[PDB]
Amino acid sequence: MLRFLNQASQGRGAWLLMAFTALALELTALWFQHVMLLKPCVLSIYERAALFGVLGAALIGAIAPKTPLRYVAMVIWLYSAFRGVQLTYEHTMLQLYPSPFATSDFMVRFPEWLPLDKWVPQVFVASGDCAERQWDFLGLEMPQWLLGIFIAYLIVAVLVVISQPFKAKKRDLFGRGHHHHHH
Ligand SMILES: COC1=C(OC)C(=O)C(C/C=C(\C)CCC=C(C)C)=C(C)C1=O
Repeated sequence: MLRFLNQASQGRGAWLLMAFTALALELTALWFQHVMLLKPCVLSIYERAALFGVLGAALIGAIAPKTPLRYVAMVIWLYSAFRGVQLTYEHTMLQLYPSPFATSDFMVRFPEWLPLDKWVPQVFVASGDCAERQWDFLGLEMPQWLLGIFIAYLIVAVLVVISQPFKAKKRDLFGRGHHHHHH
């Protein structure tokens, strides 16, 4: 069973399938705002960057997931594993445990050395308050659910990376043809 997982993963079709998934989610939402005139927040962008970044990594790793490239693409996959998950909880703690508007919060201050936000404010500029609820499933906010899918992706890499057959293979199964004339 596991042996196949490494096979289905080493397949491009599968890789392309993972891309469409994150896309079907990023797009489906990009329409909800254009329909319900929703107002994105600072945190929302952070979440979008976490996945948006991974999405790319999936397209880069799918270039040769059979070569050392693994650790090369896993650089972004893992980075989001500990940091993405370690930061998500913090965001959930606030929502589940708010607090006076003392911390003070407003427009996000983009960096002056990373033209990634400044040169691209179209998908970085924040507008509204963070932690607000725009829509939920089964009574849960998107941020929470997305976290559910967020960990799944992180686990897929950890397993797809360790899949390394190491060196203790098996060559082939025992008893292939044996006694069977007419080849
Ligand atoms: C204000 O409206 C919203 C947006 O403006 C279009 C967003 O961009 C995003 C970010 C979208 C993400 C993280 C993926 C969507 C899928 C899930 C399961 C969250 C969210 C959450 C949102 O609420």
